Amino acid sequence: RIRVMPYSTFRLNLSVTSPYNADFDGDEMNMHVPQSEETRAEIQEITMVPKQIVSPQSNKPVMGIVQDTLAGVRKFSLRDNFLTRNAVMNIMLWVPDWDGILPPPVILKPKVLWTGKQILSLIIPKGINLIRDDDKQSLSNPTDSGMLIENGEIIYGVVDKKTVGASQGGLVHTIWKEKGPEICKGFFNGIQRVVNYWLLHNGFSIGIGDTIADADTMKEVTRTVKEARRQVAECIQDAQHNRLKPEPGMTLRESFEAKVSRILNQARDNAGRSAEHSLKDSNNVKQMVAAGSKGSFINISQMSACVGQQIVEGKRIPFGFKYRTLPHFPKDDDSPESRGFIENSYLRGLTPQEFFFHAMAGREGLIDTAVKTAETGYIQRRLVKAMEDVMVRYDGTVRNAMGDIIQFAYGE
Amino acid sequence: FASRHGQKGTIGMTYRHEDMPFSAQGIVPDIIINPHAIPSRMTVAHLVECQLSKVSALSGFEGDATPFTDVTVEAVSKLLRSHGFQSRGFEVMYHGHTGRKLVAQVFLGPTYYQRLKHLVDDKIHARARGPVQILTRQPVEGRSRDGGLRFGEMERDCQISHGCSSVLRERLFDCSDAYRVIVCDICGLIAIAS
Amino acid sequence: AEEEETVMIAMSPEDLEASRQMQAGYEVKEELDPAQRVKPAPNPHVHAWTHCEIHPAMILGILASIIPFPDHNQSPRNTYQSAMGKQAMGVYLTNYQVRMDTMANILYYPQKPLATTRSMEYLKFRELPAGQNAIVAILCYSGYN
Amino acid sequence: NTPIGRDGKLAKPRQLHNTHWGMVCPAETPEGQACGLVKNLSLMSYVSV
Amino acid sequence: MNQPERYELIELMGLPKVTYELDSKSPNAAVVTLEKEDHTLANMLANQLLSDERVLFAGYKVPHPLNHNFILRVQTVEDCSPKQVIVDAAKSLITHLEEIKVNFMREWELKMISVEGVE
Amino acid sequence: DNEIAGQPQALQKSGRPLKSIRARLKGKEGRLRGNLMGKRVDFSARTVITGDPNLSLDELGVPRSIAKTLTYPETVTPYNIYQLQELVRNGPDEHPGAKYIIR
Amino acid sequence: ETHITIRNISKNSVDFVLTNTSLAVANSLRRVVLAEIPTVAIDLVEINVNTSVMPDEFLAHRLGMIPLDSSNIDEPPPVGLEYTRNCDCDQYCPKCSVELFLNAKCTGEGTMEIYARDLVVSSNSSLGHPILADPKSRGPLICKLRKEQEISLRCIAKKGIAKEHAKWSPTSAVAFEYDPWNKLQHTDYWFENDADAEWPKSKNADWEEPPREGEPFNFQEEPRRFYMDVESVGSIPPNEIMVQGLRILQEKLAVLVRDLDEE
Amino acid sequence: MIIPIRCFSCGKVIGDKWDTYLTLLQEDNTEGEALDKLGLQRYCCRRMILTHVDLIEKLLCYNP
Amino acid sequence: SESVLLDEIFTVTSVDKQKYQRVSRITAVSGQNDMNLTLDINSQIYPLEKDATFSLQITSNLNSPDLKEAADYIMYGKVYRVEEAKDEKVSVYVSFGGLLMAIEGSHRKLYRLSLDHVYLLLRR
Ligand SMILES: [Mg+2]
Ligand SMILES: [Zn+2]
Ligand SMILES: [Zn+2]
Repeated sequence: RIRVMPYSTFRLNLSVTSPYNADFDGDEMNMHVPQSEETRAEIQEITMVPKQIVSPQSNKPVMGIVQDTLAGVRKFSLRDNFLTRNAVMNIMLWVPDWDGILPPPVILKPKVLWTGKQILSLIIPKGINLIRDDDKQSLSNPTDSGMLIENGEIIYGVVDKKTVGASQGGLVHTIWKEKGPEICKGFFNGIQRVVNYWLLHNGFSIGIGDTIADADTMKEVTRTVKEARRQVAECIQDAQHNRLKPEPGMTLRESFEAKVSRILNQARDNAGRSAEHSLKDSNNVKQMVAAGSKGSFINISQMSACVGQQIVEGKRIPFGFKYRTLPHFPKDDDSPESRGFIENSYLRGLTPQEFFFHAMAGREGLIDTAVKTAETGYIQRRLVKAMEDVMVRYDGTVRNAMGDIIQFAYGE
Repeated sequence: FASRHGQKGTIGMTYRHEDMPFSAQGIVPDIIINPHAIPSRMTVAHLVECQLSKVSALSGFEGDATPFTDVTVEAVSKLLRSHGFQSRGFEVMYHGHTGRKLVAQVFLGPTYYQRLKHLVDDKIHARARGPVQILTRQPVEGRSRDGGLRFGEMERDCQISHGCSSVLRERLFDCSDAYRVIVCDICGLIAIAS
Repeated sequence: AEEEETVMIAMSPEDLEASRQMQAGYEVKEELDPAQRVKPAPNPHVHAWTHCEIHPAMILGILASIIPFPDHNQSPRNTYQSAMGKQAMGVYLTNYQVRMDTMANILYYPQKPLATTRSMEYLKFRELPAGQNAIVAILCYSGYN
Repeated sequence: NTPIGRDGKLAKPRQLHNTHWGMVCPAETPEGQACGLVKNLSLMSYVSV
Repeated sequence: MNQPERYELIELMGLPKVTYELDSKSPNAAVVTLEKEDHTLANMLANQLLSDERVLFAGYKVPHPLNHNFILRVQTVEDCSPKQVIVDAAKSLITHLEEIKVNFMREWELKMISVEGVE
Repeated sequence: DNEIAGQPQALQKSGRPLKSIRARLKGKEGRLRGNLMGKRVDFSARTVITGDPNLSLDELGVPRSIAKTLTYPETVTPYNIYQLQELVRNGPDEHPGAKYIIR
Repeated sequence: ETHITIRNISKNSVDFVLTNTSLAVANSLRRVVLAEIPTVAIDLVEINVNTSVMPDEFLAHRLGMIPLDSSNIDEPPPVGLEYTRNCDCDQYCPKCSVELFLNAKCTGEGTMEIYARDLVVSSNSSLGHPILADPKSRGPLICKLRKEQEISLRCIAKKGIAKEHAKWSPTSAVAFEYDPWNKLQHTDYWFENDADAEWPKSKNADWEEPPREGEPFNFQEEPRRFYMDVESVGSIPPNEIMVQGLRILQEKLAVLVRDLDEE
Repeated sequence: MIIPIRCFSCGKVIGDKWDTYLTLLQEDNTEGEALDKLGLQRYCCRRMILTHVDLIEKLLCYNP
Repeated sequence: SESVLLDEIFTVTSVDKQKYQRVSRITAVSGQNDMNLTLDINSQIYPLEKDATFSLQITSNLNSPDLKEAADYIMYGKVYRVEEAKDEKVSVYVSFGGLLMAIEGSHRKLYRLSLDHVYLLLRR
C-alpha cells in the first residue's frame, strides 16, 4: 500500500527482503500501478505481502525477522536483560495496538524491574502455544535452553532465528495460520519496531578484537595445524613405498589425494572448533551468529584461525605448468605448504605464495555464480512452458488445456 | 558508496548532528555501516584499515598498507593505547537522544569511502501514457521522455501463479496497446469501419 | 611465461638466507617470531635457487594495487572494488576545466587514502585521489543502515 | 579481449591458470559474462615488441 | 529533487504546535503532540516528569525521523489532571534551569580573575 | 525469406539482407518474444530501493516525485463529487492534486 | 550548592562540570548547544563576473561556512537582527540581514591568495565582521588567482540554526563523560583478556570512585556529575553559546505552559 | 581544491589553519605531529589538513 | 484471603554465576535432605552467598502490610508445570519471565498446584 514519503527511492520493509532475494546494493525495483477498480481488487484480496507470507512451495513461511532486528532479539530476550521502569514506558508506544494497560512488573524488590521476555511477549498474539524442545533440555531450565510460549507470553528459553525465522513449526508460521495475517501482519511491525527501539539504546557493533583469538589459546591452534603436517609427512613419503593403499572408486593417485584433503579438512575443524570454544559467549560476531542473523561457524574459524586449503574442480590446486604448482616450488611437491592451503587467517594473514592460490579458487565460485544467474532462468521457463496448460477444474480435478485430465485430486 | 573492499553500500538516512552518537571525545561518525556486513563477507581488511587509519591520529605518519609486510594487527594495537585509546579500535559511545552510554562498545575509526557514480536522480523512472513507437505502437524504451518500463515473460508467468486474470489482461491489452477493431462475422477480417 | 618452466624462483630473500644456512646446518629460530605470515619452513630439498621475485606485491592489477591490505580478504571481495573502483568518483585530469567533454564527474574535496600502500607513488594516486576519508563507525543504530 | 568468445561458453579459459602468476592479472575482471576474458597487465608486465 | 524543504523543519505549516487529547483507554490519561520541536524538550519532561509521585506514566516518542514532531502520554489518576502534571513539571524545570544559568554567570567571571587581568 | 538457403543475397543497401517479413516475426529482436510475450507497458516506474524500519509490512514508501505522476483514473461517484473536486482545484503539481479530466 | 565547577578556559573552548542535575537535562543541554543557537552566516551570493577556478556553486558553499561575529544577536533592533523570515519588512532588507562585499582582482603575476580579510561589511558595527581564527593572519582561505581573474560577489547573511544547515552552529563539539569508572555499569566493556586492564582510565577519571568492593554495586543511584567540555568555532565568544543555550531552552519550555494555561 | 574549511565532523575552522600548517612539515623540522600545535586533539578534523591534496597550484597554471 | 503457600527455611550450597552478569541460580536443601529448591535471581541487586539461611514465602496476596515491607526481594510469575515423580512427592516449576523455579516435597506443601501466578517473597 503506497504512501508516500519524500526522497527519491522506494522505502520498503526489511522483513520483506528475503522474498526479493536482493539487498540494497543500489538495486532497482519496478512498480506497476493498477487502473481499473476490478484489478485493484485482485491484488488486494489474493496477492498481498500479508497473504503471501507463506508460499506453498514448502508450506513454510518465506519471510521472517532477519538482520539487525533479529540480532537484537537474542540480545534482549536474555534473562540477563532487565528493563528500568523508566521505560518500558518509552518502548510501550509501539505495539502498535496497545491495550493501554501497563504490564504487571516482574520485580517488586528494591527497584521495579521488567524482564526482557516480559515486554517482548507483549507483541505476540494471545493464545498461541509452542513446545520447541531443543537438544539437551531438562526438567530444569537448564540454562535458557529451548523455547515455549503460552497465552501469548513466553516463559522459557530465548528468542533467535530458531523461532522468529521461516522455521518449520516456526513462530512466524504458527500465527498465520491462527489467526490469519493480522494481527499477524502486525507481528512484524511490533517486534521489528519494539526491538529496533530497544537496540537503538542498547547499541551493538563489532571491531577487530572480535576477530582476534585468545593469545594463549592461539598457541594451541598453531600446534594442531603444524601437528597435521606430520600426518602428511607420514603420507607423502609412505606412499612412495607402495604402502597406501587405494580402493575403492579408484584410483591409487586419487585415493591418496583423498586421504589428504580429508586430513587437511578435518585438521582445520579442530583449529576452528577450539578457536570458538575459547571465545567469551559475549563476543560480538559470535553472538551475531548464535542469533542466526548473519554468517556462521566457518566464517569465524577462517577469520581468526586459518583459511585453506582452497580447491578447484574437486582437486587441490592443480599442477601445470610442468610438474609443479608454481615456480617457487620443487617438483612433485604434493604438500600443503604449497598446493592451495593457507595456515593463517585474514588477520596476519595470508602469504604471497598463498594469496594467489586463494584468488584463483575464488574465481571459480565467481563464474559458478555467473551461471546460476542465467541458466537457472532458462530451466525455469522450461517447466512453465509445459505446465501453463494445467489448472484445477471446478469438478475437483486438475486438467489440461484440451481437457485431458492429469490428476483426479487437487494434488492427490 | 563503497569502501575499497567491496562494501557496496547505499544511503538509508540522513541524521543531523545531535541524533548521531556524539561520543565521547566527542566526535560524530560521518557515516555508519552495519555490523552484519562483516562476518559473512569476511572482509577483515576493512577492519584493519580503520584501526590503522586511526593510528595516523597523533602521528600523521602516513601508515603504509603494503600487501605483504611484517605489519600486524598485534603491532598496530600496541601503537594504539600509545595515544590513550583502546588497543583494538573500540570506544565507549553516548546515545544522541538520551545520553545513555551504549551497552556495547563501538568500533569507530576513519576510513575512506568512494563516492560511486550512477546517483539516484538519474535512475528514477515513471511512465503514464507516454510516447510510443510508430511501427509497433507500443511504449518507447528507457530515456527519451520517458517510458515505458518492461513486463517480462518471466514477470507474466507470476501473475498466473497467483491467478489474476484481470490484472494480467489489464497490464498487456490495456495499459499498453488499448486497440479496438471491427471484424466481419463470416470471414473474420478488418472491415471498412467508421 | 614459457621460460618459467625451466626456472626456480624464490619468494623472499629471508627464504634464500635460511636455505644457505642449512647447506651447513644452522638453527632455525621459530620460537621468536610473533603473529605473522607463517611461512613454509624450512625448505624442501632444493639446494640452490635460480631467481628471486622482486616483491610479491607487483603481482597486482593496476587498479587493485590501490586497495588497503589486499592479501587479507576472502578473495571474492578482492575481485570487487577493482571493477567497481573504475566507477569511483574524483579528479581524472588536472585539466578537466579546459577539456570540453561529455559526462564528467569530479570531487569538491579529494583526499589521500590515509592508510595506503607503498605502490601508489607510481600510480600517481595520492595526487588525484578517488577516495575521501570518512570518520566511519560500525554501529547497529536505528535500523536504516 | 580473448577471441573468443563464440566457442563455449563454459569455463576455459575464464578460470585462473597458475601460468598467470607474475604477469598477473590477479583478480580484476568484470562481474559475470566476460569473467576472466578480460584481464589487466600487472605492474611489472612487459610486452614483447 | 525530492528533498523536503529544510525551512519546513523549523516552521509550523499552520500546524498547531501543541495538541492535547485524551485517549480512552486509558482513563484519566492524555496524549500530547508537540510539533516542529522535539528530541530535546521531550527527553526532559520524562527523566524529570517521572520524578513526581503524582505520575503513573510518561510517554514520549517520535513516530518517524522524517516528521519533525513527537507524542507524550501521561496517565494519572487519580485526582488531576494530567494537563497540570506536565505543567507543574515544566515549571519545575525552567526554574531548575536558572539554578545553573546563574551559577554559570557567577563562577565564570570568578575563574576569569585567576588568569591575570587586569583593572 | 531473405535467405531461403539458396544464395540469393537480397542486397538493398551495401549488400545487406533486405528486411523481410519472416525476419520481424521470429526475430528475435522483434515481435514474438518482445511485442507479444513481454511488452514494456505504462503507468509504471522504478528506482533504487532503501530500507525503512518504520513502515508496516504491507507498506511501501512512494516518493512524491512519482506520486505526482501516475494514476489511476477513478470514475466520479456521487460520493466523491465534492471530495474529488478539491483535488482538481488543487493542481497537478500539488500531491493532493490531479491531472486530466475525462468527459 | 552547587551546580557548575569549571576547570580550564581558553578563547575557543570552556571546560567545566555539572553537579546537581539529571541526565536528561545534561543531554538536552548538549543538544541545544549543537543546534538551535541563533547565528549569522551568509546564505545568498550574487555573482557578476567570475573567471576564477572555483565555480560559482562551489564558492557559495564555501563562502557560507566562514564564521561571522554574532555576539548579542537576540537583542533588537540594533546589535541584533531577528530571523529574516518573520521580518516587518519585505523580501530582503538591511534591517534584517547584513550585506557583505567581495571585489578581488589581480595586480600581480606570481600568485594571489585571497583570505577572509578582503571582504567588506557596511560599517554598521553589528556585527558583522567575520573572524580571524588565525594568529595575526587575516582569516580562513577563500580562493586563489593567477593573471586577470577578478571576481565580484554580493553576499548577504541571514539568521539560522544548525537544524537549518550545519553552517550556523557556532559550536564545534562537546565532550561529556558521566561516571568515568563504572558505578552504574551503564556499559559492558569488551574484555578481551582482562577488563579493568584493557580500557584506559580517563583524565576525568581522577575525580571519583567506587573501586574496592563488592559493596555490592548500588542501584538507587542515578547518574549525576557530568563532565562536559564545550568548544566554539570562533564565530561567537566561548559562551555566549552556553549562556544563550538555556535562554532559548527555558523559552522553549515556556511555549508549552502558555499553550495550556490560557485555555 | 584548497583546504575544505570547516572540518567534516565538527565545526573547527580549518581554512585559517593551513597557510600556517604547510610552513612546518616542510619548514621547521617538526613531525606530522606538529599540527598538534594547532589545537587538533580530536581525530577528527585533524585528518583534514593531513589527508588533503593541494589541487590548485597544479590547476591554476592553465591561464586563459 | 490469607493463602500462604510457603513458610520454610532454606540455605545456599552452590551459586552460578555462569557467564551471566546479573542473575544467578542458587540451591537450597533444607529439612530432611528431601527438600531442595532452586531459582534464578538478580545477583546485581540482591546477591546471596553460602549459608545465606533465612526463609521465604509466596502466597498470592496482596493486602497484608508487614509482609510487603519485610524481605528485600519480590518477584511474580506463573507456574506452568507441576509433575510428580519418585515416591509420590510433587515438583513445581515456576517461571518469572526467564528466571526459573524448582521445588521437591510432597503434599504439605500442596496448597499450591494452582497456577494463578505466585508472587515470590525473600527475606534475609
Ligand atoms: Mg552479494
Ligand atoms: Zn528585512
Ligand atoms: Zn573535526
